[PDB]
Amino acid sequence: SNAVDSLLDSVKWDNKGLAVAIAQNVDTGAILMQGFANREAVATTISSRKATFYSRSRSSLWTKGETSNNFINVHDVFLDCDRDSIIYLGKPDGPTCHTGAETCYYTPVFDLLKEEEVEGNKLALTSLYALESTISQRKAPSWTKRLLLNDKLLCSKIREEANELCETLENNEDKSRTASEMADVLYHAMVLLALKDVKVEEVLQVLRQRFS
Amino acid sequence: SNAVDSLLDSVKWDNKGLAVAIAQNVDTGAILMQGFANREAVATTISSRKATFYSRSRSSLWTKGETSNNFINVHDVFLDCDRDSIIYLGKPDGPTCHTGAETCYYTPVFDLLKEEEVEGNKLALTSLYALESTISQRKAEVVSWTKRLLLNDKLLCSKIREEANELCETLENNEDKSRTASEMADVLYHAMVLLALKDVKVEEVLQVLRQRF
Ligand SMILES: [Zn+2]
Ligand SMILES: [Zn+2]
Ligand SMILES: [Zn+2]
Ligand SMILES: [Zn+2]
Ligand SMILES: [Zn+2]
Ligand SMILES: [Zn+2]
Ligand SMILES: [Zn+2]
Ligand SMILES: [Zn+2]
Ligand SMILES: [Zn+2]
Repeated sequence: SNAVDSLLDSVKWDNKGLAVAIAQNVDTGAILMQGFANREAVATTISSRKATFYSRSRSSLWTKGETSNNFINVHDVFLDCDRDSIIYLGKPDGPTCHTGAETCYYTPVFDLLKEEEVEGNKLALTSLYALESTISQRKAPSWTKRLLLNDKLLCSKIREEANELCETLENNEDKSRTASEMADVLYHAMVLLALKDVKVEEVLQVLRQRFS
Repeated sequence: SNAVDSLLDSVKWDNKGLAVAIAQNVDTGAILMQGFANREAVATTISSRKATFYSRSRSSLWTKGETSNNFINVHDVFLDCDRDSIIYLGKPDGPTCHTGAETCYYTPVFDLLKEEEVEGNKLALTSLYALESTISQRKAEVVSWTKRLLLNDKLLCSKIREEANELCETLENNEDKSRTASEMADVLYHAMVLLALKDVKVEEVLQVLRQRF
């Protein structure tokens, strides 16, 4: 036949002809959105390289961004082990959620359950991006704030911690010391990034582009 | 009624009483696995802090790791905008897939369209972890610019110190942010070569940072 049809024949579609499709940020890992896909949606994602879904309510194919202009440009596609779940790994043109939120996932359940009569949405973030968010909040006196207001102290720390990290290899120190000094390097380097208005995602795009 | 019951009433369950549940590594962002959850599965994930699902084929609740011991320890739970999709954000005790793979997502589709008769599974990786994997592959092979650094500690440490100073210069000398991003990428790359020599994973570094807050 052809290769795409042969692969699509191997997907474990449900009894409506659908699989779960998850869009994920190729540079950061943030989950952008989750929908469903039929044969045509997956084939169209592959051929067009734009994340394409099937709407159960509209009984219709749709492409993220067809109205909003915020397309997800797809770098790769992965099936899970039993072939009923698909990741579209790609780079968003702009906020993925129709609400304007950066991703569709900003409703924290654990926060809802704490004893406090007040609600607040917040994007789901993994550890590296949570640190970036905390530093950005401090920028807008904690020790992070102290480092944001004393350039010379910060740069002295960045050079000092880089040297300490090197010394874990030069003096054959335990790998736990290496991980701890790398954490120190990363933290102070990210305070500098905040001062320069650079996002971690932008740094990771640079690394991707160099190894392209 | 209590807070969990009130929350579960606000989930947009499908006509089998299910929502999609996605387990995601809290430290790295890797998607570990995706299944379905009913009311009881979400309530049990919240109360036990272990990722819990409903099996459509077995019509039964199950907790990831109940046999394999590779539990996913849940740090937070998120709903999507229209409340029919759930992220279990958590830390796995070990590989999530029953096959032994670290995650359930190792079947790349674009490979099957190449020209050689060959197949090769590989974990889905985002940019930072893809670079980590490339360096590890260079370390494993025998007789390349990355390979040069893996085989010369003194050149490598020289570069790390040099690059850290370059990054500082972008602030001290008020350079454009494009320069700062480029120098941070230099710092990251060379540091990650040292991590490879020390057998340290990026995930272990990010765990350290999370634990400090
Ligand atoms: Zn399986
Ligand atoms: Zn599956
Ligand atoms: Zn949304
Ligand atoms: Zn020292
Ligand atoms: Zn240190
Ligand atoms: Zn919505
Ligand atoms: Zn949804
Ligand atoms: Zn699996
Ligand atoms: Zn440089």
